[PDB]
Parts: sequence; structure tokens; C-alpha cells
Amino acid sequence: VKPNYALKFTLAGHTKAVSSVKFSPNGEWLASSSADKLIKIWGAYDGKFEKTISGHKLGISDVAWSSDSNLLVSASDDKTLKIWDVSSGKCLKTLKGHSNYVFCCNFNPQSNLIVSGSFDESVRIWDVKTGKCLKTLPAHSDPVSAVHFNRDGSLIVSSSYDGLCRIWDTASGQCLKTLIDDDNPPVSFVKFSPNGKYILAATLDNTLKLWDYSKGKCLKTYTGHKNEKYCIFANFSVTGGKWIVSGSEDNLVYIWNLQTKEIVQKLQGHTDVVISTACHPTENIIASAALENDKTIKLWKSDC
Ligand SMILES: Cc1cccc(C(=O)Nc2cc(-c3cnc4ccccc4c3)ccc2N2CCN(C)CC2)c1
Ligand SMILES: [Cl-]
Repeated sequence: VKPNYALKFTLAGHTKAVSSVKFSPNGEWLASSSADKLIKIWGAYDGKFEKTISGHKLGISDVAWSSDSNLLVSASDDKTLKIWDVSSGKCLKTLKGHSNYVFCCNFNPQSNLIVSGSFDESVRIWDVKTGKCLKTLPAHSDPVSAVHFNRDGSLIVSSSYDGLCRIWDTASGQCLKTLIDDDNPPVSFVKFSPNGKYILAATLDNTLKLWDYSKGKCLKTYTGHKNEKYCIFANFSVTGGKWIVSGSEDNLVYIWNLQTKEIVQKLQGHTDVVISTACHPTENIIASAALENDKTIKLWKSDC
């Protein structure tokens, strides 16, 4: 069983490298962030450009949606995160506290907290309503590449160039688990599975790994792509077949069968490193986004 993702739309508009694409929880919208300091909103089903959101003083590495598809948070080189009202485009809060570039961000499912990771080697947990920093976790000893809440928001997973992936108790800020590798290549990406039982982690040695969080055991490895420089975002695809989806430094989107680990599709068309991919919440739709020699987002659709 293989997917048949085919190109549907190419979304042009960003004037510099695109860093992150995310589908709204309600499936309605795609948000993109870019080195051009802009957030753009696009229709998920027709690819139609909606609006430009601006205010960051420097490039934006990441953007994430609240549970109600009404708010966005962005992580910038200007050392801030911003919370935005999607419908008005207005900046609601500026989250200040990191001492350097902010690279990654997420709302908890309840969408009252935001977690961020920074070049400053810390993970911060912020109050959505007030914008105040609630906790600063001495998370890592190198830049933090990814931060993600599990399904009930009770855990955070973080990854860093220090070679570790850590799991944190949200309430107390205590580290519950460290995943260590003997060679410790930089961990460039991490995310929980939809059910929260597993973690998917990328390392900068051309490798994706599925870890049993509960047991601390690697269950799967996914290879064949190129990933030795960029923090490339990867995904579980669960709407049709059960896939792993990633960008790659050879300008392709890679799709693997989660259980067998076999490459099932490679998506051709981008003209630069595919740094971001997103999987639609309800439909078999992938968004992909590439760096400065491409600057476009592509939307792909499959029957399974
Ligand atoms: C504005 C913009 C546009 C296009 C790409 C990037 C970028 O690549 N992001 C970034 C950078 C780094 C990073 C930068 N310096 C570093 C210096 C020393 C050691 C480690 C470092 C890690 C880490 C993460 C990230 N991201 C990539 C996009 N992703 C959605 C979240 C995380 C940003
Ligand atoms: Cl995500």
C-alpha cells in the first residue's frame, strides 16, 4: 500500500526562505513563516492567499496554532515570540525573556500555555492570557531545535544540538527522561505521536527515529533522505495510511511506511532544501516548504 500524493498548488509570496508551515487544527488554513519577517495565511483546500501578518523585527523560524484555530504564536530571531489574532492580524502579546534567537514554539492542547526553545539553550513556558514567562527550564547545553506538548499537555519533549532529547513534566518543570545516544549527533527535530505514546526524532546524520517514550527504546529507524545541516520538520500522517513524512536536503519530500520503514513516495518539485512539512488534520494533504532558492510552499493530495 503506497500513497499517491500529487501536486495541487504552489504558493508564491514569501520573498526569502520559508521556515515553517502548519495547518490550523480546524483544517481551514495553512500558516507559513519566513526569513522575510512575515506570516502568511492560505486556504488549505484551494491554496488561496488570505493575508500577511507582520510585526517581527527579524526572521521567523516557527509558527503554531491554538486549539481553536484563532490564535498563532511565532518564534523569531528578534529574541521574541508574538501571539497573534488570526482574524485581525494584530499582535496581542510580545513574549520577552529569551536572551537569543527563538527557534521553535507550540501551544498546549488546552491552549493556555506556550512552550518555546531558543539558541540560548533554554525551554520557556509562557502564560497565553498575560504573556508572562511562567518557567525557564535549563533544558540543554546547546541550541534547542524543537519543543512539543503531548496530547493532554502534561509533558513537553525538547531536542537540542547537545545530542539529547528530554521529556519534561509541564506542571513542575522537572526532567522525567533523557534519551542519549553514544555518538550524540545533534537532534534537529522532535515531536510526540498523536496519541503521545511515541516520540519521532531527527538527528543530523540523515536519520529519523521512532522512540518508545514509556520504555526509552528505539522501535524504528527511517533513512534514505539527506539531513546533515538543517533542522527539518517531520510528521506522522494518520488520515489514510500510517506514514512518516519529512523534508530532505536533496529538495524532495520523503514518505515512509511507519511500520515497515520502507520509502513509499518521494515528492519532486522543490528547488531548494525542504525544511518544513505539515500533514492536514482530516484530509490526505501535505504542505511542504523550501529555502531561499525556492521560497514556495507546495500542497499535495493523496487518495490514501
Ligand atoms: C528565519 C528562518 C528561515 C529559514 C530557516 C530558518 C532555520 O533554519 N531555523 C532554525 C535554525 C536553527 C539554528 C540556527 N543557528 C544555529 C547555530 C548553532 C547551532 C545550532 C543552530 C540552530 C534551529 C532551528 C530552526 N528551525 C527550523 C524551522 N523549524 C520549523 C523550527 C526550527 C530560519
Ligand atoms: Cl506540529
